Amino acid sequence: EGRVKNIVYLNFDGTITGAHGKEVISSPLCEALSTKATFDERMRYKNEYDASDNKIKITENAKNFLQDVNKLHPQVKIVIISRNHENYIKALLEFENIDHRNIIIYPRGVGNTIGPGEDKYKAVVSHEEKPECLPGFRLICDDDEVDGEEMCNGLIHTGRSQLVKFHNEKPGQFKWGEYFKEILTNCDIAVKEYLN
Ligand SMILES: [Mg+2]
Repeated sequence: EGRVKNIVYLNFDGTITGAHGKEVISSPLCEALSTKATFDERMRYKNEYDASDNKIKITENAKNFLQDVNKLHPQVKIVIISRNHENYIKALLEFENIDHRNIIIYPRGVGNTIGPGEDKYKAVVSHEEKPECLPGFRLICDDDEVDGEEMCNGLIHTGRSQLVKFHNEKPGQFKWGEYFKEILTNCDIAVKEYLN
């Protein structure tokens, strides 16, 4: 039930933030936030986040991109695929006042249970196989070229790669403004609703 024709698949660490996941996944702040399952528990960490090295934060341009693309919902959907913890991802979005109500997060699992973001290829294949997903525009951003190809390979495996834009850049080097132009240039109904 529903139609999703245009999907933006985003890695989190090093893509939306300025730090590759290897240098954050085991950090005290990421471990502390991992178990914080409510807004109230997460928000207590905002001060420590704000005092953190700027590399770990959501970058200014990624924040603006997420906020802009959120306004294109439901014509465009955002899917975050990450080996990091769901509650760390939600916390950072909340710290930056980014609404995540409609963003789908495929994160690491809890404990010994494996989560969907631990296998990016399978995460994309599973998402494309949902009955509401239809062919159309695909944007994929990852700072790990291998990971990025894993998500690309998932689109290929499902026959959903006819109109893909794939961006692999070093953290802090993503051209989110250009990617927003790419969405609007390739999603007719998106740009029709955007013009009010
Ligand atoms: Mg990454």
